[PDB]
Amino acid sequence: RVGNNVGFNAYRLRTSATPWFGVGLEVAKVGENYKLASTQGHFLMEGRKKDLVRYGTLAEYVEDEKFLQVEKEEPISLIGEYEYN
Amino acid sequence: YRGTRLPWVIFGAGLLGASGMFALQTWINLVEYPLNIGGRPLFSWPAFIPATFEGMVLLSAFAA
Amino acid sequence: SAYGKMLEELLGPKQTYESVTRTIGDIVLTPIRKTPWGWPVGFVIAALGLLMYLFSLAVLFTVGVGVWGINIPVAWGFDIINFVWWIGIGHAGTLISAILLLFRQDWRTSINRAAEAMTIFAVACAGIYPLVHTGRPWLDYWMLPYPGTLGMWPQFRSALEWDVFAISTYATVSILFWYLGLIPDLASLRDRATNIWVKRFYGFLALGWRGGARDWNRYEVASLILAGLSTPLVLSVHSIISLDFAISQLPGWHVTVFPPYFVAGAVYCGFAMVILLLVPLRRWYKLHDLITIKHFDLMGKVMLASGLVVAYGYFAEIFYAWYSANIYEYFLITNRTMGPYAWSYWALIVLNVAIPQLLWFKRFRVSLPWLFFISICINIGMWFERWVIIVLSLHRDFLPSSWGYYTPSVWDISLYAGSFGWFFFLFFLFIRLLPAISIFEVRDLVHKTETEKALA
Repeated sequence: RVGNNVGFNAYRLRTSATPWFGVGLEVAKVGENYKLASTQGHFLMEGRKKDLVRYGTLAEYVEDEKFLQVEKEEPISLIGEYEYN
Repeated sequence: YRGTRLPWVIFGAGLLGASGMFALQTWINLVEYPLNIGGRPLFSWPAFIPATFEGMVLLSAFAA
Repeated sequence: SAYGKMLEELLGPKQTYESVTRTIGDIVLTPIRKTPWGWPVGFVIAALGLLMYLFSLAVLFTVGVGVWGINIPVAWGFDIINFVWWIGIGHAGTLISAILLLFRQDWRTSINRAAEAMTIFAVACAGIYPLVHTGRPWLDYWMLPYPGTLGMWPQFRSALEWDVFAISTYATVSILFWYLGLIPDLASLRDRATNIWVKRFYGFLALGWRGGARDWNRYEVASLILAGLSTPLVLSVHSIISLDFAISQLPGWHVTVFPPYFVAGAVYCGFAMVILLLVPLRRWYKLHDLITIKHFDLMGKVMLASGLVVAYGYFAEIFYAWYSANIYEYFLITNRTMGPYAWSYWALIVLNVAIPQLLWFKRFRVSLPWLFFISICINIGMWFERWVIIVLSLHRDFLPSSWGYYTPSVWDISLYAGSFGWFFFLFFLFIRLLPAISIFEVRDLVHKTETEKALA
């Protein structure tokens, strides 16, 4: 009842001689719109590096360990502070 | 007639609905079950005022 | 005199106390099946809209809150765009009934009850969304403080907890200030009924009114203080409703100028609904001698004095988005002007900053077809403002991996378009059962016009 009609059975395209890749494909779109439920949405780091996954390279990590840790002062917070001992 | 004594019972019941609602949220957040809700302080002196204001407007208009 | 020339522009050619009463005592106290057509074939279209209301609620309670098309980024869709809209409408019904009573102005007397009763029925359709947009509506009593055998109390740090204190106060204060403004009129309807069980109905609502020399002084102080309490109330009710966006750290939501711009937006969209409901009440119901064109000339100006604080709020939200050197509020400008819902911010500037600038010219204010077209353009435009603030700022925020779209389902449309049923089911009941325009407040401004004509 779960995988009963999740479409595109890709097993009916193999050949048993080219079972993993073949170069005889004709695409020829015959459809207009499909649902294609994906969870993410935007697949681009919209300039929001330093808040999303920060990247670098070992070429610039051996020369400066804290090369992507931004040096920011202690942010002011009006809303108290609780201790978790 | 020489004036009505109604504005004094509106204010008396409006000060009772303001000091009775600010003293309810403070009691709810300090004495009776104080919660660490959001890292915010227990006596959040703001966020108690928009609910003791409408306790002042409500109790006054009930006595108006 | 210069004071008589502004009183005589609010009333007809010649009116006495029994004429202003008979004009309003004939839209009421006319017999059933003598009631004018257009009411029953308007009350049926309003009742069929209510059957869509109670069926979109019975489908919502039974199936779930997720028949609304609300996503996880944008969990607040039509249910809150229409809550802030419907409660926004009700705010300029008390600016007429209460805030203008502070200014002792007299262009409020004819439009008093047709706006004060317009508030209540725009709260009866706005007080339901915070009671029904919750996923578990049956536990909505948990947002009230009560000793309840488990030590939990409501939070009193979230504006959804101030809403249930603003909406519930706004309801039971704009109801009492409206029922206060009716006891003298329901005494006029009782004394002029000449029908037992109709005179008893209004005689029971108008408790013992009696007129009275001292009963009128106690009324003038109760009505002034209530007007002086419903002035900071509605300045705070749509400011508290403003704070269920401004206490959130979202880029398009944490705009600090939301309180004096949501209030300015509520008075903006509200007068549009007042005009949309009075051009028919002035034309169909023969109230040309009471709701004169000077009332619409001045409502079009107060709808303009508020629409420019909204058209300023669209700039104090664009500028200080840019003036904030954030990546996330820079994107806010490039998500409303550009982006997938770009047309929402452009069917907003056109409908609040471009089309309703015609209220500047008296040519487009006295002319009711333009004032009725600008009011349509504001009610739709001020709905798109509540869509830009809520959905256009939720569906694209921090963390690009959490960007939704919110195409509203049929049960958002069949609940909002059915909410106008619950509005007009009560608004057509109010017209027929109660005086659709104040009687003693229009007895005054007739006694005030003769008092000014006496000196001249």
